[PDB]
Amino acid sequence: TTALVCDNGSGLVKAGFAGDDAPRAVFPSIVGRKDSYVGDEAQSKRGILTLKYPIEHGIITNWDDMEKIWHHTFYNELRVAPEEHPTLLTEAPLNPKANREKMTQIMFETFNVPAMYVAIQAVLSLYASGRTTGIVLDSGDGVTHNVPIYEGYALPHAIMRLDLAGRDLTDYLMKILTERGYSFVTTAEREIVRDIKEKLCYVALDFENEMATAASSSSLEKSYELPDGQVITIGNERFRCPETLFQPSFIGMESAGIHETTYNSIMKCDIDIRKDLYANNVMSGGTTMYPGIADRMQKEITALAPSTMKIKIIAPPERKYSVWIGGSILASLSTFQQMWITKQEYDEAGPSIVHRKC
Amino acid sequence: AFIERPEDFLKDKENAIQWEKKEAERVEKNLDTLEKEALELYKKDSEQISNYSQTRQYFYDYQIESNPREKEYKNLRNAISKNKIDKPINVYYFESPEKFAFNKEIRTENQNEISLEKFNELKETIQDKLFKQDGFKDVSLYEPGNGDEKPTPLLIHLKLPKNTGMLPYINSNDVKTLIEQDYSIKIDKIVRIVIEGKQYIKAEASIVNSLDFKDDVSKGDLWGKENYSDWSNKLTPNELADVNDYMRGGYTAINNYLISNGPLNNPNPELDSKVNNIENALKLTPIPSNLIVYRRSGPQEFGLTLTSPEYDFNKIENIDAFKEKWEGKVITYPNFISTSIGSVNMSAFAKRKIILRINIPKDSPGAYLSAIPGYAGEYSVLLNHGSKFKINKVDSYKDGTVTKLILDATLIN
Ligand SMILES: NC(=O)c1ccc[n+]([C@@H]2O[C@H](COP(=O)([O-])OP(=O)(O)OC[C@H]3O[C@@H](n4cnc5c(N)ncnc54)[C@H](O)[C@@H]3O)[C@@H](O)[C@H]2O)c1
Ligand SMILES: Nc1ncnc2c1ncn2[C@@H]1O[C@H](COP(=O)(O)OP(=O)(O)OP(=O)(O)O)[C@@H](O)[C@H]1O
Ligand SMILES: C/C1=C/C(=O)O[C@@H]2C[C@@H](CC[C@H](C)/C=C/C=C/CC1)O[C@@](O)([C@@H]1CSC(=O)N1)C2
Ligand SMILES: [Ca+2]
Repeated sequence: TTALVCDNGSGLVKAGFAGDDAPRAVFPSIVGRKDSYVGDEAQSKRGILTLKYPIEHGIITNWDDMEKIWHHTFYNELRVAPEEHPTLLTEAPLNPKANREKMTQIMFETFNVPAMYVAIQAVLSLYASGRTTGIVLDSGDGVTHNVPIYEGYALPHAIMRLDLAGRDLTDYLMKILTERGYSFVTTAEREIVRDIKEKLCYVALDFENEMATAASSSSLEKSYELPDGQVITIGNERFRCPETLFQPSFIGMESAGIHETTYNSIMKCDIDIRKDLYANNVMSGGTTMYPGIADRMQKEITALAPSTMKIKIIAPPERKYSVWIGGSILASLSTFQQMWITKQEYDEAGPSIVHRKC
Repeated sequence: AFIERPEDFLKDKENAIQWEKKEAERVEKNLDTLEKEALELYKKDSEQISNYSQTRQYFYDYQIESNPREKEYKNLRNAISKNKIDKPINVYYFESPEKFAFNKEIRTENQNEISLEKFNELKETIQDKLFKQDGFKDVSLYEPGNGDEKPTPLLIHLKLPKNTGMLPYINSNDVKTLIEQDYSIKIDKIVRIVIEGKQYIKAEASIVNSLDFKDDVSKGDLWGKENYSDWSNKLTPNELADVNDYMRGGYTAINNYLISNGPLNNPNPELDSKVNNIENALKLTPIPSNLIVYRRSGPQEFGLTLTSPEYDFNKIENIDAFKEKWEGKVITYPNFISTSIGSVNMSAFAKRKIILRINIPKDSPGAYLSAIPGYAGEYSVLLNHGSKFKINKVDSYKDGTVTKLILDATLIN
């Protein structure tokens, strides 16, 4: 009778109970390679096994491994039986139809859930802040999307996707710290640098200015203690790292940056709703957590938009779990209860029921 | 004069002008006020209007839609495409040799003769090539002769087929003829002639039509769905498994294996199997018409990187060096290679500077992948591994402040 909310991402699974304010469990979206090894227990070995990420750029790419992730979620993380709980899953924007059908089949045929639903991650994050209209920048470990939503409906023809997110930023920080004279190259060192990134990086308001400052001042320097006690220094790498979101050429990519994809997305929407989108830019996901990112986005979008445009970036402190929180609220709503796909409906209609109801 | 026009007026300038004058008077009866306005603006600003008509398709869809120049372009194009000829006609016009990738003077304007050396150079350069033509162009129905204006040493003598749109009109004292080029030119033969005491090259040219959707991605998608809904059901389960694996991101492993010559260096029977099935899938419904496709290339396909000084095409010398290395050359992709039916810029490759514009002959191996549900947003055509492309001509254009390159190419195997 308590519903489950499982927000499955490229790097992390956020899972818990509908009605709770936060996910009970947050664990890595990895399998070690029947049987199986998952999460931090997929760190049974990085040896006889190596780590495998079944969700790539927000899309499930290995169904056997994802079954292991979901097994671990129910039995090991939440300690519930899937047969006893309706289960809300999340999906990426533009998740292929066959993908959501397969999610549905697995939930009903493998896990025997009494009911389930699949919700778009960006729509849930918008909803967490009490909105049904706005444009979401959702940026995680593996993928970033701009998703414009009008009165509860995502607008698929205007959705932008960049395969540039937190893991790429981590890898870039490893490279430029190594160029500074350190050496960060191994999988364990990647985790350390992810930690450095999450604690010390920020987005500069004026990048070329910030580069001049750092060049002729020590005032942007910060220190960080490695696990073995060595304390290292980090300087302009602090803001060069997340600058990559605005300038993807930093890691060799020739795509638009996140400010330009936000603008492109708005420009693909009907002219009549564009002002609503500009006034309701919402940020979601771990890679939107950088100090200075909301200000920098304001400034970049201001330079692109008409000079009369009113622009508001909304970046809640809880953004890291905005998707999950939105799912928790949604699954708790009285008017949502009619929307669950029941096991009976699955038996009557098969996996394509997911298109009719979700 | 006969009661019926010839297919070629040749040097009969007086009948050509009189006939086209009657034709201008007749078509005036079929142009609405907006079309007549379009024509008047063209007379006043032809060079810029023609320039816009050649490169308007390469920008973001919303940039194209917001450009006020679209009104003149669409209205003038409507005016032209509406007077279609009911049998072939031959036309005459001068080009810079650079247009056909001959980046030298054939002779100077003060020279009267053309060396056998230059004639042969030109011949070798414009031999065995389809050259893509775009935009508005004024042509003549008769061959320029004594006392006609002759701005270059290269005269094109072009046969246009039945149903070609042509707009006869009068510009003050002169009778003119407007077309919108939307085809490729083949130069069947060149000959040296003399007009008024100077040697000119006369190029005997004909056209090859291809479907080119340019920025009309909806039309291209309709066409693709129309021709490839079937295909997705025609695949063995092996083929369908193997192509979704490829599309679902397997392409990177499969293509690196091909590029690294893995089949020979380090055979992997599983991958070879995948390569084989994907190839057979692309032969299942061959490309059903001549078709133009577009690819935004990474610089690594042309031996450059983001930080190569030579990738700065805002410097003319880097464009010249690029042409010296690639123009007229044939390139080969050991990998399967993706292209689009659309020419519009997109977020994912917004900053890529090298655009391949590829003529695909009818019956080539290939598939419109965006008929297969799941990934429509690319309007993609997948080409077979080991494809060879002849680069006919390199053009350049400005996208904001950034100079980008358009590689007019043809699939030759
Ligand atoms: N590039 C386009 O215009 C285009 C068009 C339609 C669809 N797509 C889609 O985009 C995705 C693929 O992206 P892509 O085509 O940019 O990546 P790709 O796989 O074609 O290229 C990856 C990288 O390898 C380089 N490369 C490819 N072939 C090479 C060769 N033979 N020699 C040297 N370098 C080579 C590229 O420059 C790039 O840096 C697919 O999903 C595809 O369907 C792209
Ligand atoms: N405070 C922080 N500052 C910067 N980055 C952070 C912070 N906290 C987490 N991250 C990064 O955010 C990413 C995880 O966020 P999230 O859980 O939203 O992504 P995901 O859902 O696993 O991936 P995706 O949404 O791309 O499929 C990781 O790359 C992590 O390093
Ligand atoms: C606190 C924490 C946050 C996190 O987001 O981890 C996720 C998951 C993690 C799995 C791989 C490692 C070895 C096992 C880790 C257990 C991790 C929980 C780690 O791989 C990431 O680190 C990648 C690599 S580096 C980066 O930028 N993303 C993202
Ligand atoms: Ca996510």
